[PDB]
Amino acid sequence: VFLFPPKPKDTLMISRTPEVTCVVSTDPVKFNWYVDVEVHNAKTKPREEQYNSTYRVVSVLTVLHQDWLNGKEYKCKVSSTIEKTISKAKGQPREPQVYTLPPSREEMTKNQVSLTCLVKGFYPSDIAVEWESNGQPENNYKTTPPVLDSDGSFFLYSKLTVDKSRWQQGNVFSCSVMHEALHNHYTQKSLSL
Amino acid sequence: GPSVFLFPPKPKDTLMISRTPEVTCVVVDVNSTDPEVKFNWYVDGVEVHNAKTKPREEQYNSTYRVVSVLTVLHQDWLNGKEYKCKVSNKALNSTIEKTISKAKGQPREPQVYTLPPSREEMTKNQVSLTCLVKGFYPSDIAVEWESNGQPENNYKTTPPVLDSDGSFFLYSKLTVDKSRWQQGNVFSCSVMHEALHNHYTQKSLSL
Ligand SMILES: *[C@@H]1O[C@H](CO)[C@@H](O[C@@H]2O[C@H](CO)[C@@H](O[C@@H]3O[C@H](CO[C@H]4O[C@H](CO)[C@@H](O)[C@H](O)[C@@H]4O[C@@H]4O[C@H](CO)[C@@H](O[C@@H]5O[C@H](CO)[C@H](O)[C@H](O)[C@H]5O)[C@H](O)[C@H]4NC(C)=O)[C@@H](O)[C@H](O[C@H]4O[C@H](CO)[C@@H](O)[C@H](O)[C@@H]4O)[C@@H]3O)[C@H](O)[C@H]2NC(C)=O)[C@H](O)[C@H]1NC(C)=O
Ligand SMILES: *[C@@H]1O[C@H](CO)[C@@H](O[C@@H]2O[C@H](CO)[C@@H](O[C@@H]3O[C@H](CO[C@H]4O[C@H](CO)[C@@H](O)[C@H](O)[C@@H]4O[C@@H]4O[C@H](CO)[C@@H](O[C@@H]5O[C@H](CO)[C@H](O)[C@H](O)[C@H]5O)[C@H](O)[C@H]4NC(C)=O)[C@@H](O)[C@H](O[C@H]4O[C@H](CO)[C@@H](O)[C@H](O)[C@@H]4O)[C@@H]3O)[C@H](O)[C@H]2NC(C)=O)[C@H](O)[C@H]1NC(C)=O
Ligand SMILES: *[C@@H]1O[C@H](CO[C@@H]2O[C@@H](C)[C@@H](O)[C@@H](O)[C@@H]2O)[C@@H](O[C@@H]2O[C@H](CO)[C@@H](O[C@@H]3O[C@H](CO[C@H]4O[C@H](CO)[C@@H](O)[C@H](O)[C@@H]4O)[C@@H](O)[C@H](O[C@H]4O[C@H](CO)[C@@H](O)[C@H](O)[C@@H]4O)[C@@H]3O)[C@H](O)[C@H]2NC(C)=O)[C@H](O)[C@H]1NC(C)=O
Ligand SMILES: *[C@@H]1O[C@H](CO)[C@@H](O)[C@H](O)[C@H]1NC(C)=O
Repeated sequence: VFLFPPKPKDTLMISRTPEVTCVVSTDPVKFNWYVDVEVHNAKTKPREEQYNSTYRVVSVLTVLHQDWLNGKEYKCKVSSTIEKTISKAKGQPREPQVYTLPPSREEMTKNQVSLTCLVKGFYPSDIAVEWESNGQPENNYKTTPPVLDSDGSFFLYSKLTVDKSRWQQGNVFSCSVMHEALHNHYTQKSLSL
Repeated sequence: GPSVFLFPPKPKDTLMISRTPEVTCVVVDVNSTDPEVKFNWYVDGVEVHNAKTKPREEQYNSTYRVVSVLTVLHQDWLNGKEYKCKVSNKALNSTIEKTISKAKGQPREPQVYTLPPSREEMTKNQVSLTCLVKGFYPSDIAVEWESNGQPENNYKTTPPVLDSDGSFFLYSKLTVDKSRWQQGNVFSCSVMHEALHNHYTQKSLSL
């Protein structure tokens, strides 16, 4: 039995649907879901198997945004019985600082440049970062996991890669960050030559 | 029954002829009745006999733990030789074995770029000096920070991250007082990786 938390972007906008996932040979399992009180609205995927001939029943509970965000605990009961609990990390959320950073002058000799988004000082570590230009999203980026900082908050970097030609010619790129301590759960910093 | 775990040398260890890379094999959950165990060590499938095995040590959960350390030739490791630890118990005839080696694939040289703090970050007492290391393979790597010779130990570094082209990148953030930066001090980022010349390069940074 293993209990996973919902995706960051899904809890931070009322339009998404956040979601707790409980993931688990000859005689398979009843799921019970209490929320710090039994709940009945979880859906359950049928048993799919693997190379090792074990079943893998996944169950999915749909959680309320403020429930998950206000710290409510989520209990998965997979039957005797075995348990597992999760909730949001405890503690005063902290607002992230978002800085864009142009490519190194030593990188300008490559045919592709790195645009950097440093996100600093947020808590808890749940966060989504994205990249845009001209309103359309940018595919070619990669974001590092949150890394605990000497001060108990978190940072990460996100690296967007573009042809040098798009950067040289003045195109504007934006780093979009979603975190609960941000006003409207969202901020963006733009970058350009 | 019992479990075996096998741990690689540290990146820094294999990259400097002066250090001592070691592979460590650990047996846990050895039943405390008749707890006589054996280690056998294989490099590329051929047995070797230079490992150094500690006495078994009783743990606080009614089980015994035994640890066996094999010293490794630097170039053996970076050449991808395979290290097998076989662990046998004399009472039950069965055995457990694990295999470790450097990640397979063609090594790729890291690029290192220093990025100064952002202008908006200058309104704070703490500024972040960034070191982007990218395009390297495998992901074993050591990064460090210096200023004016001495070590600068207020930094964090990210796990290697797999990039679109099969290489890895990481960032390393050194945090310093805005005054030290503005007074013009050079700070240096140090990178050790097997695909660097002398397994070592160093980029500097300043106002
Ligand atoms: C037979 O073989 C099968 C298949 O190999 C075995 O199943 C495996 O069992 C392992 C346990 O023995 C288990 O290992 C644990 O893994 C977790 C981490 O799991 C995540 O990451 C794995 C990669 O490391 C993935 O394989 C997992 O599937 C899982 O991925 C995440 O899964 C989430 C659940 O859905 C999903 O989140 C949801 O996403 C949706 C949208 O998709 C919604 O938004 C929803 O709201 C979300 O909740 C994520 O997207 C998904 N992400 C990724 C990147 O995959 C690991 O933490 C755990 O560690 C425990 O123990 C260690 C001890 O050191 C400790 O460090 C931890 O703290 C923790 O206590 C285990 O290592 C395998 O993951 C699992 N394989 C699966 C499930 O595919 C069977 O076990 C075998 N037979 C038997 C008898 O066991
Ligand atoms: C009874 O009590 C015993 C005693 O504790 C229990 O033993 C534990 O069992 C655990 C599982 O059964 C096992 O967990 C695995 O852990 C590894 C990582 O462990 C390392 O890091 C831990 C801290 O998080 C330590 O507790 C561990 O001791 C271990 O430390 C590493 O030790 C290495 C060898 O000494 C060392 O390498 C050397 O280091 C020197 C310098 O010290 C040199 O550099 C040299 O060159 C190196 O060779 C490492 O540095 C050191 N690491 C650190 C961070 O300090 C984990 O990876 C592993 O994960 C498995 O499972 C997951 C999924 O679950 C999977 O994804 C993995 O791929 C892998 O399959 C295990 O989780 C513990 O290690 C172990 N504890 C000890 C102390 O041995 C029993 O379990 C108990 N039994 C009962 C029944 O209760
Ligand atoms: C650590 O290892 C210990 C030693 O392990 C043994 O030796 C190794 C080399 C392996 O072969 C291993 O497989 C061996 O077990 C281990 O200790 C052993 O533990 C098991 C159970 O854990 C014990 O087995 C049980 O023995 C009892 C006692 O039997 C005596 O009493 C009856 C009278 O009541 C006599 O008539 C007998 O002839 C014996 O002299 C049994 O009663 C019991 O049977 C029960 O279960 C069966 C079904 O399985 C039912 O039909 C019965 O009605 C009973 O309800 C078990 O067979 C074993 O005796 C014990 N031996 C020693 C020397 O320690 C220890 O468990 C290991 N520890 C860990 C944490 O793994
Ligand atoms: C233990 O099993 C192996 C493989 O079956 C066998 O070669 C070995 O001889 C056995 N041990 C003894 C003492 O015979």
